[PDB]
Amino acid sequence: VVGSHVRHHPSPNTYGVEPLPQEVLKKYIIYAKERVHPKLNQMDQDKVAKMYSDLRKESMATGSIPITVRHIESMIRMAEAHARIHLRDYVIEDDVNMAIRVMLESFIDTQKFSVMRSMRKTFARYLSFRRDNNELLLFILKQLVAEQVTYQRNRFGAQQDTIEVPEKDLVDKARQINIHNLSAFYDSELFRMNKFSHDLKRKMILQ
Amino acid sequence: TVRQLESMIRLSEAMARMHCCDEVQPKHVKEAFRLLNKSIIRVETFSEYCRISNLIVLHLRKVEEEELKRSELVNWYLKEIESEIDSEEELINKKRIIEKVIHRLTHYDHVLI
Amino acid sequence: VFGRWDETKGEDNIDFMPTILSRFDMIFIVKDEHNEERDVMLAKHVITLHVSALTQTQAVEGEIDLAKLKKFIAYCRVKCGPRLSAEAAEKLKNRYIIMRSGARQHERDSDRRSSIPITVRQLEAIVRIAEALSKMKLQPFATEADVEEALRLFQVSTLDAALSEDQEMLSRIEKQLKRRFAIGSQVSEHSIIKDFTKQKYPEHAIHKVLQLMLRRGEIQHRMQRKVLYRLK
Repeated sequence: VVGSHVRHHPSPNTYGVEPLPQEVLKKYIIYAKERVHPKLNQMDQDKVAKMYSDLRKESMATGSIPITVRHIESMIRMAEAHARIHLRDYVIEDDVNMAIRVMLESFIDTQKFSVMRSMRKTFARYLSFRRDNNELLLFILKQLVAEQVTYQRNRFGAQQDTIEVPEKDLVDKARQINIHNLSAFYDSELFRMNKFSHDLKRKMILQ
Repeated sequence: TVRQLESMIRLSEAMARMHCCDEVQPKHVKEAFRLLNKSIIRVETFSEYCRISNLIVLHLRKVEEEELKRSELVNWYLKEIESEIDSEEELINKKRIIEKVIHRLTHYDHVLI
Repeated sequence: VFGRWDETKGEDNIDFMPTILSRFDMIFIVKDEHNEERDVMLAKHVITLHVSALTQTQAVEGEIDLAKLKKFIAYCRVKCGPRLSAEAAEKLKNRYIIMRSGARQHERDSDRRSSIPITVRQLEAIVRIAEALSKMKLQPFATEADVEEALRLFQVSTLDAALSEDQEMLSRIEKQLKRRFAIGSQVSEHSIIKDFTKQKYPEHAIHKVLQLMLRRGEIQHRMQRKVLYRLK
């Protein structure tokens, strides 16, 4: 915000390589709308049916806001949208998986705390399509840091100058998510972006 | 919110205009920050009860998620406080206070079952 | 009223007064019958429809075109209108008397005013449905088969809506569970299942009651999904 204010006086942060210019984006949108019509001749009905049945069963097991047919249709629409992005005349498994992930995220985000947590724990398989393990580890580390900061603020009455967390808890949670290596996460750019440091002398993570 | 940040920038610019300086220096920012802090007024109703309740909730939720009874909770809290209480009178007073607070939380506030 | 139907509550799920409900000839109730095998059929049917919408638009088995059906309906409505016969009238009289007596007996036994009453308007509705069925065949007089079909439809819709043994048995299970449970006590699901199977009640009813209680929020899970505890 301050940079934007300073730049506009009267007198590259994302992982993407290069954003497209606005005119090229407009031309791409026009061309995709005009000349792309994806077809669903290669859909896999069995997987969708099994996923819908499992979703309905577990939603009723939780007992709040069951899923319906409508979402599936929306999923199909999203799939076609993805097929329009790549100019594919036929929809493939990648678009279907992306639409499934988006629909499941949207459905889960609307539930209350306990139900949302249970659904997120249960459906980790579908929500992890084309995701980054570094992002998940960062989320775990953020949760641990937030818990530690909350405890410190509640007990001491004020924040401390440094935040530390043992590596063993993160390793155990990664094992729970079936991750056994964290060297790449330490060497990842996300680790440095959030100003985290790893100390092997004490086997700790400091922020 | 960020609107407060924009207001701080505007107040710094206003102070710079008032002092006729051609650039914004940290004095103006400090003055704007002080004025914005003095604008905000805290609500008067109690903090100790909230802190104790938050600590109890955090401990119970951590226990539930990682893998006790009321007596176990009280014993754990006293064990954690051990380094903070020097006399038996203060210890028993705090024990009675936490017992009453736990009873209120379980029965009155319905926070704990 | 609550957003989703509650089978055990029976009545009070309809906010409309009985006066406006008496005007309607038939009332249908649809519920989300959750079957594992049924959902796969629906999903496959939807996907097949979406796929085949692009290529072919043809009648499945002798289905009439929309324009042809419209013109045929208009022609039938304009052309002729039938009326009832004596034997069908006597049969409908007997059936209506029996239905009204049964409804009165049910209201007296249940000790609660039914939100869907039965009156002369229902008899006129049955007459009208029989007349429509006769009109569908352009016959000048209705037959007993049309009256039987109209009575079957009126039963399946209205009597099912109003009388809404399965539900009474579910209510019995609900009352028994409420009496057995206590506030703050924990119960294992296996114990409930064993206790109600020793009473020879179906397991599906118990599971449905448990799901409804979970929806209401009375029952919560303490340790994974094995042991439940009662809340309010």
